[PDB]
Amino acid sequence: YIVERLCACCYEQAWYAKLGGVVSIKFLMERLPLTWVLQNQQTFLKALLFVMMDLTGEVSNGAVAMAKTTLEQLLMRCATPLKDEERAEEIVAAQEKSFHHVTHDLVREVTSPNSTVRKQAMHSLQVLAQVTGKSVTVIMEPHKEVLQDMVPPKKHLLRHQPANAQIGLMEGNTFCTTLQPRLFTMDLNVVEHKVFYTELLNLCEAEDSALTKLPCYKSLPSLVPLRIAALNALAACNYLPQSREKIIAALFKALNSTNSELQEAGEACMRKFLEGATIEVDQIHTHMRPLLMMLGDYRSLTLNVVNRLTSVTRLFPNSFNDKFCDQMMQHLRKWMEVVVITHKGGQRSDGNEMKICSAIINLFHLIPAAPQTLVKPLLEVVMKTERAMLIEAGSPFREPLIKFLTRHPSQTVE
Repeated sequence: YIVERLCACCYEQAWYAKLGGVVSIKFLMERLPLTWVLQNQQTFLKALLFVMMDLTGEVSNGAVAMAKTTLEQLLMRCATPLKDEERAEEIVAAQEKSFHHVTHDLVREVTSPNSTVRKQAMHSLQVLAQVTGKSVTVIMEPHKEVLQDMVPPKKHLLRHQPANAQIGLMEGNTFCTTLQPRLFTMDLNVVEHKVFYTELLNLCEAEDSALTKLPCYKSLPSLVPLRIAALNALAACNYLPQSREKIIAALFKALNSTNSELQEAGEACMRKFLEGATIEVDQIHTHMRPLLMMLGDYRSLTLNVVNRLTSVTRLFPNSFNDKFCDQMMQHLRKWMEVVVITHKGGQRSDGNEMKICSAIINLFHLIPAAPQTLVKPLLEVVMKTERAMLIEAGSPFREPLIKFLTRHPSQTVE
């Protein structure tokens, strides 16, 4: 009755009721013995995860972090292997049964449409596989019966599912297909996987003007998380030779865009994609061609294009050459002259004041093709700008310049 009434507080509406319920659960699992907390771990987990499922979308006072910490403690407690001095026929059986049930419910809630509970379940599975000294797959291999119809959409026309459910399915597919050994192999041969891959490609490659026509996406405020999830799911399929060019094309299209958050998501997915696949300089040039071929005019530069340059350089150091370094130095000199002119004019702040020059300078320390000779012209232009603006302490060019100078200490100090 104690556990019933106390964990029942987790189902009340108010947030303080949930907080008291989780506090009582923590007290019960910390003070009382192991043999008893195991058989109640099912109800404890259910209640303390329903707390999260219900508190999403409303103000709360640290209840989410407290619930996450309590979940971590309960999982590392009940999952801890029993030492030989305490192993017995009843405690071992109770632990095994509680572990089975908890893992079953966790794999069930993994594909839930809520993001917070899904991330919490993923972290719990990871830490549980870490503690038990086993892989996540072998632990989920018996439990994948629940996800036989979840990871494969069964050609359910995901376009009919809501945006949050779609994002949840994408994240579940990414998690289940990115373990040490993959639980489900997206062979891209059955009609189900084929339809799923085609939907992923059309979602991550189409345009917003046509993508917003769907009713499921008509009410979305940003539509960026959906594209991010689509890119993440598409990168997890780096085991299909005959169907790899489209993945690279989509990842590069996402790596060259006029948005910052999506550019970062695309570069992250590419870095994750390169862990299993490889890309030769041929297709690198083929895909970055529209990114280049426009730098001829220094005015064409901007924060987005320099960020894309930085990303493609960080992902492929051997892609750029010394000629590109000289062109970048010329563009930097031009932009520094423009900045000096604008500062002498003293009209008003703009969006091309310092960030562009800082990014262009940082580009050098990431390109290994940058020669030692580039230190002197860069220092000269930096000194010219500093003494034209008379900004010494607040100069934002110090950090990237020092980052580059550290690459050639011999020439620098000389």
